[PDB]
Amino acid sequence: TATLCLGHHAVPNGTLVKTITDDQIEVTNATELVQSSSTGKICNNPHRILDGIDCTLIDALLGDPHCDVFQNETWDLFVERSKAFSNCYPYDVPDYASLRSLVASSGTLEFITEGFTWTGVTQNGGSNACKRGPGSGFFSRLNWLTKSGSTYPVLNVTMPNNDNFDKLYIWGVHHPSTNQEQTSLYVQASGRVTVSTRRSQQTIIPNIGSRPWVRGLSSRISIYWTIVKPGDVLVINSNGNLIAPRGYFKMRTGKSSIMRSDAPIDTCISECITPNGSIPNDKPFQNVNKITYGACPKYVKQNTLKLATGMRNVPEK
Amino acid sequence: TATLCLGHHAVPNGTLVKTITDDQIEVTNATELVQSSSTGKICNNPHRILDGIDCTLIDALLGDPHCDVFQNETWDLFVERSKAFSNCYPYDVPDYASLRSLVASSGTLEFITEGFTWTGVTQNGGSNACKRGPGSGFFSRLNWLTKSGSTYPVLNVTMPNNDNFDKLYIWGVHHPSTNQEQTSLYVQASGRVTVSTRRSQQTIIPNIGSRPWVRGLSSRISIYWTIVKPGDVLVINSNGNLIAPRGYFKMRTGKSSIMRSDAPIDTCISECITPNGSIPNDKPFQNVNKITYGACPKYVKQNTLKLATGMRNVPEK
Amino acid sequence: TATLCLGHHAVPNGTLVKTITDDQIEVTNATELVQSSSTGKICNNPHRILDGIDCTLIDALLGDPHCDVFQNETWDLFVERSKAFSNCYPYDVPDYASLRSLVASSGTLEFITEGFTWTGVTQNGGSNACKRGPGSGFFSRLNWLTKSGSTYPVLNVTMPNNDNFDKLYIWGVHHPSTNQEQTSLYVQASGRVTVSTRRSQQTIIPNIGSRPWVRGLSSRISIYWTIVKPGDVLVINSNGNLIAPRGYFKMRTGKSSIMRSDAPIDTCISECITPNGSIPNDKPFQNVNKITYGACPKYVKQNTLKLATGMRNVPEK
Amino acid sequence: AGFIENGWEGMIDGWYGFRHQNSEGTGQAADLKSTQAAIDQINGKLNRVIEKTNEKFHQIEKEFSEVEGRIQDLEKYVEDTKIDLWSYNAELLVALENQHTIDLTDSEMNKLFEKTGRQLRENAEDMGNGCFKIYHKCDNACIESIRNGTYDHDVYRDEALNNRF
Amino acid sequence: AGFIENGWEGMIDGWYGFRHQNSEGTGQAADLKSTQAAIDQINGKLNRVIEKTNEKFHQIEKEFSEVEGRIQDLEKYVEDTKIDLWSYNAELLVALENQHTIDLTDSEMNKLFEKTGRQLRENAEDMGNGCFKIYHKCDNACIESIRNGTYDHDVYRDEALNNRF
Amino acid sequence: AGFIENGWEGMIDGWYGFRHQNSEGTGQAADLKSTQAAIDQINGKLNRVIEKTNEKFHQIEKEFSEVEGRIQDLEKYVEDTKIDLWSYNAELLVALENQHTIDLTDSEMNKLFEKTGRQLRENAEDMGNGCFKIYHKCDNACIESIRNGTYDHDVYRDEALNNRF
Ligand SMILES: *[C@@H]1O[C@H](CO)[C@@H](O)[C@H](O)[C@H]1NC(C)=O
Ligand SMILES: *[C@@H]1O[C@H](CO)[C@@H](O)[C@H](O)[C@H]1NC(C)=O
Ligand SMILES: *[C@@H]1O[C@H](CO)[C@@H](O)[C@H](O)[C@H]1NC(C)=O
Ligand SMILES: *[C@@H]1O[C@H](CO)[C@@H](O)[C@H](O)[C@H]1NC(C)=O
Ligand SMILES: *[C@@H]1O[C@H](CO)[C@@H](O)[C@H](O)[C@H]1NC(C)=O
Ligand SMILES: *[C@@H]1O[C@H](CO)[C@@H](O)[C@H](O)[C@H]1NC(C)=O
Ligand SMILES: *[C@@H]1O[C@H](CO)[C@@H](O)[C@H](O)[C@H]1NC(C)=O
Ligand SMILES: *[C@@H]1O[C@H](CO)[C@@H](O)[C@H](O)[C@H]1NC(C)=O
Ligand SMILES: *[C@@H]1O[C@H](CO)[C@@H](O)[C@H](O)[C@H]1NC(C)=O
Ligand SMILES: *[C@@H]1O[C@H](CO)[C@@H](O)[C@H](O)[C@H]1NC(C)=O
Ligand SMILES: *[C@@H]1O[C@H](CO)[C@@H](O)[C@H](O)[C@H]1NC(C)=O
Ligand SMILES: *[C@@H]1O[C@H](CO)[C@@H](O)[C@H](O)[C@H]1NC(C)=O
Repeated sequence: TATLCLGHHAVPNGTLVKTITDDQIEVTNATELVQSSSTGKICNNPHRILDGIDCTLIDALLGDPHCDVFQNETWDLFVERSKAFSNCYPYDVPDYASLRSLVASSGTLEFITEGFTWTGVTQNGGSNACKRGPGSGFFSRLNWLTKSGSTYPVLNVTMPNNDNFDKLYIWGVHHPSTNQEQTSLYVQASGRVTVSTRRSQQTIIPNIGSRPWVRGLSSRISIYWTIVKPGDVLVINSNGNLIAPRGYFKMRTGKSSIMRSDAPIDTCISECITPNGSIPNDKPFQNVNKITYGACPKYVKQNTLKLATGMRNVPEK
Repeated sequence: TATLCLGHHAVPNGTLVKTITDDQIEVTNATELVQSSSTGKICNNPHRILDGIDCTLIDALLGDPHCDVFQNETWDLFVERSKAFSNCYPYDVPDYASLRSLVASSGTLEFITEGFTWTGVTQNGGSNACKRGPGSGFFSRLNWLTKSGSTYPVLNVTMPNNDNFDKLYIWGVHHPSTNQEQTSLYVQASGRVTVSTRRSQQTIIPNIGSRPWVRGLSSRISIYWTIVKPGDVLVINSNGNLIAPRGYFKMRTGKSSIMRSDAPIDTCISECITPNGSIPNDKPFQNVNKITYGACPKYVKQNTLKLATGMRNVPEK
Repeated sequence: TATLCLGHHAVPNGTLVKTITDDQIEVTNATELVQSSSTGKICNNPHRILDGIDCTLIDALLGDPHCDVFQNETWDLFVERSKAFSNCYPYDVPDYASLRSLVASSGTLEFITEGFTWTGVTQNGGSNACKRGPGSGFFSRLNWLTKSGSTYPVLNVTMPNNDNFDKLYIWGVHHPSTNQEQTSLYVQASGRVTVSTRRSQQTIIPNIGSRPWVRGLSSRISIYWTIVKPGDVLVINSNGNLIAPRGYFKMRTGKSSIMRSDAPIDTCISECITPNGSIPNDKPFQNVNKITYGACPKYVKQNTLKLATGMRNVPEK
Repeated sequence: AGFIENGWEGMIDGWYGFRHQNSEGTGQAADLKSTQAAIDQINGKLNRVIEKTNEKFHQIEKEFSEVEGRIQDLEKYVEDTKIDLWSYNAELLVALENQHTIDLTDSEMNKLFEKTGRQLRENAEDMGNGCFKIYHKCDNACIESIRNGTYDHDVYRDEALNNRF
Repeated sequence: AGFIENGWEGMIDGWYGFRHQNSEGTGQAADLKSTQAAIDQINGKLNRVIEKTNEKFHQIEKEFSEVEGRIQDLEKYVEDTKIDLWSYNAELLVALENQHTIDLTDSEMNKLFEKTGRQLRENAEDMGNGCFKIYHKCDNACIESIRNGTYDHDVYRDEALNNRF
Repeated sequence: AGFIENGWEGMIDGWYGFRHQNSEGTGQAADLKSTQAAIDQINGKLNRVIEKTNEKFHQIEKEFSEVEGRIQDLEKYVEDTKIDLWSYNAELLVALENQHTIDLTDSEMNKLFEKTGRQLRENAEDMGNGCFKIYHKCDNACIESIRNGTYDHDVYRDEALNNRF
């Protein structure tokens, strides 16, 4: 006679996995399905990464003197840093978060200057709170209009959209610290700014008073925006406190976004970006972050998941 | 001896399905779980479908002269068309989308006229921008109040809810194009409209100025609404620019909704409506649209899913 | 020879469960995975439960005379009752729901009085609509400022945050019923209240007019709030209608929340609270409610789910 | 097995069955009990066992004609999240259901085989091709007795064992 | 099998076991190793293997007393979406878990049967009713030897084969 | 089985295979068809069978530096809901996939065993330890014939049955 024995391989040291019927079963091999680490750096390929160094996207949009390098810049991902700071005339943006989202998803700061004509007013006013070069200045994409001589007319300007794309207009309203400023700056006891299209309008009333001092100023500027579609018309009506647009930003649709991260950017390639740096995307899940951009693994709570890649390991003994 | 062979059937041409262990396995039969097509038409049964032909729900609500056919109409589903247009005094609705949602879910335009008494004012003013018949007109559910003789009193009117249901009041505020209109129309340099209940109030200040011309007018009307519950009271206070309610809409709860679609409506029966037309609901999933109404299959990305309805197909060879 | 029979146990009366291949299969034993009932009572352990008896969280925050017992109180869960009512000067809170959420999640009404100095005005005004003791009164955490003698100066007060935590300030704006009240109360034809920080500002304009009568008053107070972070500064500017803060609420982060329930509270222990009372948390699912607090089972639609805890039951016959 | 080597394209009166060869020639018949059992399990599964159609009415807007900011971003996010999760459920469910259909139908075939093998006992051998070699003369009445569960192995052992050994 | 024909309502000392008849009369005993194995798999499954209770605190409002418009519509939508998905997970999970419980307990029964069959080797025949016919005298000590895994088939073949053939 | 008692730490040319002892001494060889079948099923499963990576771009904000009220509460709620559901899917999926891997690899081992048993027919006995006792002289050429599916049991029965009985 003869003996024919059937069997399978085993390994000296296997690994444990979980099944429906068993909490821990040893298997010959298992792989890891959760990516739990990053390189600590953001890769600059294949996506276009724009490091706002000390700028926020809104300061870059408005034209803060330290952000002059971002004029007409584009990105797939705009990266904000914790060290970013503003250094211009103090301002606020009602619904800041929406404007930040609109610009971030458009993906561009391409700006086209338009021939707005403002008559009977002094154009291009600035402040020592926004120095540009050795003297006073202002945001590069805004025009601070003030009285001319002894008057300030009601401004009524029309700017039609005869193009085949949407135009984004950024404008604002000045808020003087006192009654003695508003009548020396734009000779008006009660200003108003109205900006409208064929479908909607926004009217803003300025609010006089001292705020905490920021960069030497107790006054503020509020930022507002409007979108004009092809065939529509932009109309601006004001009797004081207008921080006029100088033109429009071209709007786009696409894959562009924004992230907050202090990670450095390097010469490597990775499709998945998290605020902790780029991660591999060769696993179905990750627990590095919830904030991701690009071709990323799904975020899960688990730090580890082991998937058997082989059979039960039963040692010889 | 004898031979007894056991086996199973096979078919000349089977179909492929996916399993956990196999990417493609041939089976005798398989069914399709994703509904990927529509008839291109909306069925008028069992649901009540209201085709707004050239009307939007809001124009039907306000009383645009082309929408006079929708007075006191009801629906389970209101259908808006891409060809719909407005043709009345130009207007805007702050938070348009919420009003559209409220009315759509109520499911009715039933309107009850109330005995509001407006004294010292001229009632029923109209415009050539909203012609009704051969002459001027206005929205049928609104009352444009203007000066009487040389004055305009402050209007203070009270309308209690002694009923057992909620009342929806639609009202608005006029926005003149100029200082020379507001003092000839309702003799007032600065108008205000305040509408309130025992729980909340809304005060609107009119904004003077020219907007782009729509149907010959540079002026606008803003639409606002309030809901008065049983036991509450409606109070209206104004010193100019009031587009008064003429009564209330009766509010209801239920299955009613709204959809945007250019699909035609026909004499067929289907429980599931999508903007591409009605679809069968005999499959668990569909990929026709994400916008659905009624007893619909779940929307999935997949264009196809095959479910084996039989065993593996192994041909004789 | 001999017979050796192999088999398994059976029970006289088994239970039915559902599987992938069978709609109903009898098994020896099965357990219930859906918790479908409550005790009808809320347990006061391990969580700290604060029964607002006739108070809402906002009345407790503002200082309604019936809620004086909740001063400096804390909770893990604040419980509102359907019988709760207000009994003070009539008020409204724009975005009521957000303020209710902020306070509920902070978990405390700890209040610190600050040395605000209001000069040229009369402090601590009250009303017969908010009686405290036998005479007139007001909300305990607010200061109603009115004219002094024949004047009312513009108030400009600064209160810096030099602490290491966020400060919540509650303040409001008075809305007189008439032009004959606003000039006798705070001698001003047009009041305004501006409250600001280094990052944002709020300016409120009062609205004159009669509202439905509540507790004998046709006038109203609107409630607003602001948060001042460490290093920031609170600035208040007003020329009339200011219901001043008396200090700040200390903000916290944590597990605190709010629930609406008419269930009584008792001396028992339970980690899961629903508005129908506490429930056991020894099952993975529940269908008692969707509103839960603490270590609760997941809410499902199903009233029952049976999980086999044993084998198929096949009776002897 | 013979049911691994192939199926029968010539079997149309059921899903599972028998084919035979004896002194009277050849023949075929479906087994209706295993055919119906496989069918009942499948018809159940193809029905609303773990899922059903839900009826929905008013819902959020899913398409937009304007750029709005935060609320619209959240509405889109919520809808995309819902779709990804239901698309996942559909893939997993179909693959699980198909895995179970293949396994239940292979099992019904193996059950019929074991059922037959124990009826035959020692009077037949498993040839490794889904067939049993019966070691005694077994005419058409005998084959039907095996097919309907009434074969008595005790009246054949004396012949069958002589032919096997 | 006999374990398909029925279970034993008279077996209370375990889940799986043996029943026998010999020259000393009849008897019964549970098999504790297969009983415990089935129990351990089940007790694991009934525990937090793929799910656990999460502790939640402040959340969105889920009930409303007023008609608000878009935000409320989105809040309701989000909650309904969550409920439909968890209700689905509960149906699929329970049906999968029950499918696995039935399959693991049927398998433990079949494992005991095969285990017994190979201990007996050629000294016994499978009668098709979950029973083995043992072809040699097998007294109560013999039956326990089979039950505890110590049966030596080599001391019985000479008798058992004479009785089988 | 012997494949339950243990695996072979000495088998490195495949996953499943044969080990033998005969008159020429001992030896070992992997079975490549069952090894590859188990591998193909696993490599498929480890790939995007029921799931794939989705590419996402602009999304909602998930972290906040300020206390906002209702919108922020809803955004957080939506994200937590998404995470709990995907975390659940990951637990269930991995446990199901691991359950299927163990079951398919145990089944491939049992298939090789049954495949061998029916090639041997009556010329061998199952010893209960994953081994077949072959009752005829079977040299290295014979063992390879069994291993590659060409063993002819009809040329050995006359010897094998004399040794078995
Ligand atoms: C931005 O692009 C426009 C395109 O017409 C061009 O006119 C303008 O000069 C560019 N500005 C900068 C800073 O490059
Ligand atoms: C108002 O208060 C600020 C401090 O925040 C102070 O700097 C400013 O001079 C004050 N202005 C008036 C009107 O007195
Ligand atoms: C990176 O991961 C850590 C957890 O280890 C987390 O605390 C941190 O917030 C993540 N990165 C950022 C900047 O979001
Ligand atoms: C609408 O219904 C009300 C119910 O009282 C009725 O008075 C009114 O005349 C109806 N209007 C139309 C257009 O039918
Ligand atoms: C304001 O501009 C518009 C063009 O949009 C024009 O039609 C209107 O007459 C102008 N009005 C004034 C106040 O000059
Ligand atoms: C109908 O389906 C198509 C995809 O083929 C889609 O583009 C379209 O938007 C759907 N219908 C509507 C009007 O939503
Ligand atoms: C609330 O706590 C503060 C802490 O400084 C204390 O000054 C104040 O008196 C306390 N108030 C009450 C009602 O206990
Ligand atoms: C305004 O109407 C109310 C009723 O809501 C009444 O009590 C009040 O006296 C009226 N006031 C005026 C200004 O006549
Ligand atoms: C308690 O459960 C019932 C359903 O039986 C439900 O109607 C009720 O709303 C729940 N409790 C509360 C107060 O939410
Ligand atoms: C089985 O078939 C045989 C031969 O045709 C017949 O005599 C017997 O009665 C049948 N038994 C049953 C239960 O149908
Ligand atoms: C098995 O049972 C027999 C008879 O009772 C006994 O002699 C033997 O020692 C037992 N063996 C074990 C391992 O329990
Ligand atoms: C199987 O092995 C034998 C012995 O080595 C050899 O003669 C035969 O040709 C092989 N057959 C196949 C199909 O490889």
